[PDB]
Amino acid sequence: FVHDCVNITIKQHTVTTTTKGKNFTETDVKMMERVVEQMCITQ
Amino acid sequence: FVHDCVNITIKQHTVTTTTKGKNFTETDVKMMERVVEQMCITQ
Amino acid sequence: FVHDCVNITIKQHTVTTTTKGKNFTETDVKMMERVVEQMCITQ
Amino acid sequence: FVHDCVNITIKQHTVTTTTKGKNFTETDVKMMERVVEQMCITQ
Amino acid sequence: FVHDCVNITIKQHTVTTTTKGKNFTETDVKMMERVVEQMCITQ
Amino acid sequence: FVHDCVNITIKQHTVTTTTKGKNFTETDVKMMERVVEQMCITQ
Repeated sequence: FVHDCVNITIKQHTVTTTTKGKNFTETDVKMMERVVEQMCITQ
Repeated sequence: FVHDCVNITIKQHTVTTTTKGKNFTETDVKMMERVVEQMCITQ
Repeated sequence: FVHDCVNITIKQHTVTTTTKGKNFTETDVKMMERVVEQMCITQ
Repeated sequence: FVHDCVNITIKQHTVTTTTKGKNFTETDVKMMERVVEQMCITQ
Repeated sequence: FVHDCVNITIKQHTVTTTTKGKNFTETDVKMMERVVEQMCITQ
Repeated sequence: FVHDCVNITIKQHTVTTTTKGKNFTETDVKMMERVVEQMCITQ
């Protein structure tokens, strides 16, 4: 009944901004309303 | 009944902006309303 | 009934900004309304 | 050399919003970079 | 050399908002970088 | 060399907000960098 579960995620980044009136600059983003996340289930 | 589950995701990036009145610049983004994510299930 | 659960995430970043009236600059962000997260379940 | 200068501007409005994740709703707006406005000149 | 200068501006408004995550709602707004405004000049 | 200078501006408003995470709601606003405003000049 053996399972296994692995996940790697390296996220390198470098932002820069010089605004003159308006700027938002939202980097990597998510949103999940009724999220139900799981992993390695053996019901 | 053996399973296995692997997933890697490296995400290198470098943004830059010099606005003069309006700018948004949203990098890698997602959204999932009623998300139900799983992995390595053996019901 | 053996399981296993691993996940690594290194997140290097370096932001900089010199505004002249408005700027937001929100780096990596998420939001999950009715989140129910789990890991390595063997019900 | 008589002049005259009149200008009226009534601006009635009524906004409303019920957001669920993003909304801007900028009402009557302007912007003028090197503006040089005058009135009733008799050089 | 007579001049005259008049200007009226009544601005009635009524905003309302019920946000659920993000909202800006900027009402009547302006911006003028190197503005030089005058009135009733007789150089 | 007679001049005259008049300007009236009544500004009635009524805002209201019930936020659930973020909200800005900036009412009538301006900004003028190198502003040089005058009135009724007879150089």
